[PDB]
Amino acid sequence: MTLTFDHSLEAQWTKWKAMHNRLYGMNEEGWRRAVWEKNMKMIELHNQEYREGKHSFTMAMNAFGDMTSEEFRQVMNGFQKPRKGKVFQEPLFYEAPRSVDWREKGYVTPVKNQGQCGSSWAFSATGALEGQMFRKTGRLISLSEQNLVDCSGPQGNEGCNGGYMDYAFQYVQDNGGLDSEESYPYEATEESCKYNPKYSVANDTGFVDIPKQEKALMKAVATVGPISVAIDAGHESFLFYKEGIYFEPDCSSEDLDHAVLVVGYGFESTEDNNKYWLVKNSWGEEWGMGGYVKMAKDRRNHCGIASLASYPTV
Repeated sequence: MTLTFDHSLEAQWTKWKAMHNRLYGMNEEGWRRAVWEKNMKMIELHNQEYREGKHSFTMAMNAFGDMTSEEFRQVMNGFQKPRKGKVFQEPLFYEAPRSVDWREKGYVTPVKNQGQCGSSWAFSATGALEGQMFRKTGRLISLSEQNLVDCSGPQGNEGCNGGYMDYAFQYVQDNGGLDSEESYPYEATEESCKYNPKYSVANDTGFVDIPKQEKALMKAVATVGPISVAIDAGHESFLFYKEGIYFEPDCSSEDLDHAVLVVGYGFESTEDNNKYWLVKNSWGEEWGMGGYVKMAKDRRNHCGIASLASYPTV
């Protein structure tokens, strides 16, 4: 029987399923639609509250609309471990610009999509290494997350069950290279290692860990390039984020669960209320602002953005 559904959403539901290539099993469509309508109501309430001045950002339905919290746990996976990188050397007699955006200088590849695999650690790492290779050579090449997923087990990563950016940077050093995305395309599943040195386009000399301070993170973003970070993304407000400065009162500066890439920072209004980090995600361009999110900056390390920050040296 029809589990108390909103008749006015039927067409949208039919269209959403097609857009997202859903083909549901026996007796699956009903409870899935119920998940979707509950998320729709949650999004609409939040956005109405936004109209009433209660939030700094809006939400929108996306490809996560039918997912159970348990499936969402498959895509997340949390981050802790010794800090083994080289020491970040604070820039001396230096004030960083008021805004930075490395996309404007060619350091950033297009937004990618991790799919139904807990591999954001690999996307964060490739983004940071893409940035440094570009800094060093002036050439931007998208790098293979699949290469990291399949091959960096020895370094401590766990494929689609999670991993750490510094472990990925370590693998690249140990391995003597990393293949391009084109040569070693993304499958969103862990498979046997197929690294081929012929197709290596990147290398690293180790990595640098940034102190757990947003001021240090700002100096790093200003002087280095894109920075790998982990955040508490484990809230529906982030899952369905659409536009604006993300601020979630329940966000933890610990309990990190999702790796992303800081590509810059800025200030939406003047200069303590409305500063933001510009963050590249790996949930596709449909999510957020073309795949990006502005995360609250200088608000007591909101969502832990500065708690696990690093970059590779090339």
